[PDB]
Amino acid sequence: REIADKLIELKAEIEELQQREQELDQHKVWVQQSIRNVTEDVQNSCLAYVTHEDICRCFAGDTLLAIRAPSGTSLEVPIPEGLNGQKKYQIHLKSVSGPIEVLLVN
Amino acid sequence: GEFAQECQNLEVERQRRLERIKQKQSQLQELILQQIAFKNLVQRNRHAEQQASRPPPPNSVIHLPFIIVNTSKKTVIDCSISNDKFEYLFNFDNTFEIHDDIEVLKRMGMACGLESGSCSAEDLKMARSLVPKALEPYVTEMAQ
Repeated sequence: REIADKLIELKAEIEELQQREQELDQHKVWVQQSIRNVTEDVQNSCLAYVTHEDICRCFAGDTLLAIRAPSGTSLEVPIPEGLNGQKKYQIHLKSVSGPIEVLLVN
Repeated sequence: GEFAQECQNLEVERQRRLERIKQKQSQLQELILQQIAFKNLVQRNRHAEQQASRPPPPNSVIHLPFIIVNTSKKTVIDCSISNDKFEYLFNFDNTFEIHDDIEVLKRMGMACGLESGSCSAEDLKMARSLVPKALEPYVTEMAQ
């Protein structure tokens, strides 16, 4: 009605978009604090695992390696040759923090 | 023509706010899936163990955190390992893929299929029960 004055309407809308943004930002730090408090903590110490059967069924008929390595460990894959070269694939693991555990699941 | 340009400069800012809202909503929903899948896994294993009256053998179980390398059963793998186990080198004669533990958990169904907009009634019952009361709106949304 009042001519134009999409300003007061756009300005009011931008205000709520800030309310939506800091509501999401606040919900994230909620889930994050919620996540770490169920993980890091001790009555869930030995309950964070999958079984042999769990993994085998996600990749039915695949040979499976489970790598357990310190975070930041380098996992390097050479970019392969094209056709007219032998297509070989490779994984290089190198850690600095601690040793790496590799489990053959198959 | 002042008014006209200030309308443009507020629709610019609004578009910028809107897409940062889209990104944080996606990031939040990813965090919510991780919370659901993790708590769901800890509960399934908890009840499994307090039925067997015992925690599974040392093998037969892969503890988090981990990553998985999968390749065809007919792929030939050879491996070199350093003594300290700080360096491994694997050769494959065919392609492989690598997956983080969280996406293995999603494939197990521990995120109650929410990762795909597909959810049973018995799945959204538990999914919603695993999150704080205020973020149940998100969970209901991700089940379409």
